[PDB]
Amino acid sequence: DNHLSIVTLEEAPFVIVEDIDPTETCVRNTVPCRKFVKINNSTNEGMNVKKCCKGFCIDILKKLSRTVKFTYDLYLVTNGKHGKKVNNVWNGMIGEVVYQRAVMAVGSLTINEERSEVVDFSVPFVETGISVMVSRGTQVTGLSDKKFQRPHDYSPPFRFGTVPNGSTERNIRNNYPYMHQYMTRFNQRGVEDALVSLKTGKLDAFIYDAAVLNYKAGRDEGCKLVTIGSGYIFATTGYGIALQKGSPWKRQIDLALLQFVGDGEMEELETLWLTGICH
Amino acid sequence: RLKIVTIHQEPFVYVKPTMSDGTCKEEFTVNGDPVKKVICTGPTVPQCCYGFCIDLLIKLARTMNFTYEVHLVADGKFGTQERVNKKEWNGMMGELLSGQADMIVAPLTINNERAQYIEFSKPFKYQGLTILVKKGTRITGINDPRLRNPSDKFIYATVKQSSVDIYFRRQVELSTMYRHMEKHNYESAAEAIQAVRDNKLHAFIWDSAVLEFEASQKCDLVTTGELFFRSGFGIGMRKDSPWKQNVSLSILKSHENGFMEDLDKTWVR
Ligand SMILES: N[C@H](Cc1cc(C(=O)O)nn1-c1ccccc1)C(=O)O
Repeated sequence: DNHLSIVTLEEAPFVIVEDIDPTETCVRNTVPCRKFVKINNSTNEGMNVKKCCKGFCIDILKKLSRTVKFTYDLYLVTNGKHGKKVNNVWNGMIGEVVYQRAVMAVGSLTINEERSEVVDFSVPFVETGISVMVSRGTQVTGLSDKKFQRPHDYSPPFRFGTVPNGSTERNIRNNYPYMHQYMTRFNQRGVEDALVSLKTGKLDAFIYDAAVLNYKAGRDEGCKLVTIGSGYIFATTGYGIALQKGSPWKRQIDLALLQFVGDGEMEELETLWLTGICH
Repeated sequence: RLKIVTIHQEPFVYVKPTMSDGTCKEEFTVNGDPVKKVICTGPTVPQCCYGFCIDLLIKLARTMNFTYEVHLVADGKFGTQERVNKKEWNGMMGELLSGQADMIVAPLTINNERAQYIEFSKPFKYQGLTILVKKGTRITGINDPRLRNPSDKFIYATVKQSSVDIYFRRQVELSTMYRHMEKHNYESAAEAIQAVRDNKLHAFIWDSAVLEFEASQKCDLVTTGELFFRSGFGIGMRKDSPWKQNVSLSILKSHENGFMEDLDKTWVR
């Protein structure tokens, strides 16, 4: 069969969600996408709500639907974000795949070792990694900067942090145990939350997904928040489409993606959705 | 016992003579870490091989527990597809599909072309293409007049039978540049680079992981800085090799471990 259940997850600019045109039709570069929305927090009952979905990865999904020739029913993930193995039961987009509720997941989904053991990932279609955002003028190499691994070796000690309970926190917890302990008192609510702490001099550095920090830096008013050079990014990797283990679609999807980076169609999407006004 | 092929390409593979008794010269880094060296046969004396890929081959050999023999690619090329009618691949690619190599460990660029016939691991290095010029020569980058307009007063080329030659040949809009280049391409990056130091070549279009490293050592040279295209290096294996999935699992692990990071501090940065 070539009709496919695809899960995604809102995260501008990669996936951007809008209510339906009131009319009930998703016009423009938006595609239909349903979302199962709960009735209250103490029942499993809900309704499937209709929304419209656009963005960098949605444009990807379009080209793949045309090149690889499938159709799809896109929905958004209600329980979890990208996918975390909680007591060995994945949630997120990964979990919708592993438990065969979707056959592929399209989104800002990072490719990591743990996920690859249970899903198959297409070739990466955008570079990401773990990166550092600072206010222009702060001198920082990258995550493995000594000003991060031994913070009290500098006076004043740097104030940096990340948004906990993600992959950045976990990766750091394993690789830099004492960096994890110290930056805990500097955990942030989210990205827009931590940008302001950067700009008001509360925080010295922000360690997070590199595509997301680049996109923020591009569209930062005054162009004063900046990320480190791409060469100092830690655990470099990328966003990819998750499929099922053994998926017969991975081959045509890989070829299709590498074709889009080859013939320029990917750089165009990047410039369309990702490239901003700074630099 | 896997037959690994590879290719001279600093800083990923240094290829250095053997000592008298057939051993490799023991070496450490200025950080006090041992410089692993493996014997690699090629154009047909055995030699000493080391660098970024080489450490990476050793991690893979240990992680997945295999033994190996390394050799340098017969024709010294990366590999493009040529007509004979049948078609065939040259360089490391042709050897991988002929069975002369069980796995390519090298700065092999991942592209749709190659990926049609072989399997790639997930990328072990993220990089792109840039331009290398002799300092003194000052072009604005990929869209510089003296580059978009071709003429034998300012000669620029890439490397024969490589992903960059493919890239400039697949795209109808790059036709003029490519028509200029195929009259000038070099058989190897060391030659092409040594030309820019001899003024014989003016702009080298090559892999930034390599060109950026040559600027930081050979200070008579420099690149543009602008990355006009981005690409990744993968391990190459035959279609359905037992190894493909554990190989790339091992590449992801080494990224998150900081192992790749330590290779960058050893070889690239
Ligand atoms: N795409 C997200 C991953 C993203 C969120 C987290 C976090 O919230 O900490 N950081 N990253 C990231 C960690 C390493 C490499 C690249 C990205 C995902 O799929 O989890």
